[PDB]
Amino acid sequence: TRFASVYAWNRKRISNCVADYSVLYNFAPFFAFKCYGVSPTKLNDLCFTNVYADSFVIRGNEVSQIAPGQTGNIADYNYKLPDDFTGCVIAWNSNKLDSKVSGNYNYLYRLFRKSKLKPFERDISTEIYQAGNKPCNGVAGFNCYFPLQSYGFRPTYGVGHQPYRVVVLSFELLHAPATVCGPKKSTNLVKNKCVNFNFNGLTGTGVLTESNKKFLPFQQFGRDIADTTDAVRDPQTLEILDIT
Amino acid sequence: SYTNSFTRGVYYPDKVFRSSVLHSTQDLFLPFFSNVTWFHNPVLPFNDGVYFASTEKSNIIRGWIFGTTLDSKTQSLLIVNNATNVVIKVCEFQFCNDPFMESELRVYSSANNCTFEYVSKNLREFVFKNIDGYFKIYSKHTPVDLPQGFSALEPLVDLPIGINITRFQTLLALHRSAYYVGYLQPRTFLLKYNENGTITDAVDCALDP
Ligand SMILES: *[C@@H]1O[C@H](CO)[C@@H](O[C@@H]2O[C@H](CO)[C@@H](O)[C@H](O)[C@H]2NC(C)=O)[C@H](O)[C@H]1NC(C)=O
Ligand SMILES: *[C@@H]1O[C@H](CO)[C@@H](O)[C@H](O)[C@H]1NC(C)=O
Ligand SMILES: *[C@@H]1O[C@H](CO)[C@@H](O)[C@H](O)[C@H]1NC(C)=O
Ligand SMILES: *[C@@H]1O[C@H](CO)[C@@H](O)[C@H](O)[C@H]1NC(C)=O
Ligand SMILES: *[C@@H]1O[C@H](CO)[C@@H](O)[C@H](O)[C@H]1NC(C)=O
Ligand SMILES: *[C@@H]1O[C@H](CO)[C@@H](O)[C@H](O)[C@H]1NC(C)=O
Repeated sequence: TRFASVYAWNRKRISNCVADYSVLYNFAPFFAFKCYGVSPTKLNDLCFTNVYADSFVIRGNEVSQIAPGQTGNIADYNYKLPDDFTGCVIAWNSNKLDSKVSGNYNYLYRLFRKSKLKPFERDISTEIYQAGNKPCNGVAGFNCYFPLQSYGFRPTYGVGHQPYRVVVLSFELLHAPATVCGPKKSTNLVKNKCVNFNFNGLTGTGVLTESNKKFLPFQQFGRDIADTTDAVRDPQTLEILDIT
Repeated sequence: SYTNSFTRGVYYPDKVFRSSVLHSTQDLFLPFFSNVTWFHNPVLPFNDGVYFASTEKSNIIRGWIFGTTLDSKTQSLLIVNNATNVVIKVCEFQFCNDPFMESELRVYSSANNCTFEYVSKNLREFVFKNIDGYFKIYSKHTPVDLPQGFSALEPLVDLPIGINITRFQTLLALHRSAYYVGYLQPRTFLLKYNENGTITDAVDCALDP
């Protein structure tokens, strides 16, 4: 319900799970959607250690600055992307949510800084920027400015001055063997018909029949002498079925 | 001191049911009639899996700690149990070199960069192994120096960590108000399966003629 400001952006780290990108891509609308390292279509066959999700609200005509190798008030002092980026940026409009008549003064951004930010660095300090050669010792005035401005969002703005919600996903492949990856399938189970079946990995053919054997409650399938699969356990209902 | 296992440290090599079938396997086992250390505690090696039994009606054995350096600068596992329940954890730690009202836990002093969390007489055997970034744990609890008998160990856990391991320890509950360590080698065994599918007997195929 509440996003973060640009100068202090959020960063949620996603653990080892199953990653469903078909909830955001199927969402239908969604503004800017540009993938860089991976292709937008096959996020469902590659997978990485951890994915990061950064969230903030910028202006409309500042969305072009969330891209590797760009410069501006946002790509220098607020949020920088490295030129070897391997995630993807997505952004949509939020005028009917983050904008109030009279002004929504709760979204800040920095516009004065000594040096450009480094990729994925965060700076939330509020010390007084000194533009001249004279010290000012912690009070604004001549040649000393408060570094944080603020968007006065109003609904009667033009596209380009209206609030846009940005989410940046970034993928990570350090060294881990098995990590957060994509998902799988389901299908109803039929019986008493020669069928082509695929039990969470077990691929086979045959007639399936209700069993009367009793596995131990950690065993998936049973084998015969001469080593052929002859029973399985249905993952969902957990019942044993013979395979003839 | 040192003691002699007799037929101990047999685990189900995997899922897949099975009945009366003297099935033959090649795997990492604890050889029959082995030389198991005795402890009444220090940093041990790992080098290839571990058998680990214990006994006590109270609960003095309160989990293990694993890893290569048992400190920061590299990652390690930590498996603990207060009087509540098990707490698996994987961070970079700073471990006491001797880590161990009812107030407790002088175990570590650091919990940085955690990459995995989890929270929630007697003879308690465990087999720990670590293959392809998975840390497998088999276990068995049989109630009454070890004794003599056969009891196969059933798989408990599976953790896709990726962690390197070269050393491990133990954790004990002090006094304020006995355990063994075998090692596993690549052997070939012949397991006898019951009609319900449990391993009732075995043969170590590299002992005598
Ligand atoms: C997988 O999910 C299905 C539902 O999506 C679970 O099916 C439920 O099974 C219980 C039996 O204990 C029934 O009481 C429920 O009504 C079932 N739900 C539905 C929607 O049919 C199934 O149990 C799950 N798998 C496991 C292993 O629990
Ligand atoms: C175990 O090995 C040690 C190594 O010196 C030896 O002293 C001891 O006798 C051995 N124990 C048995 C039961 O063989
Ligand atoms: C038991 O230890 C774990 C280790 O972090 C802790 O989270 C838990 O709170 C402890 N139990 C109680 C009752 O505090
Ligand atoms: C691990 O912790 C150290 C010190 O807290 C930190 O410098 C390092 O960045 C952390 N690792 C990662 C991957 O962030
Ligand atoms: C474990 O340590 C060895 C040291 O020989 C190293 O080569 C290996 O990369 C380490 N494991 C992982 C997963 O990095
Ligand atoms: C288990 O095995 C015993 C003996 O082999 C048998 O009598 C029993 O019917 C089997 N099944 C159980 C106990 O459910």
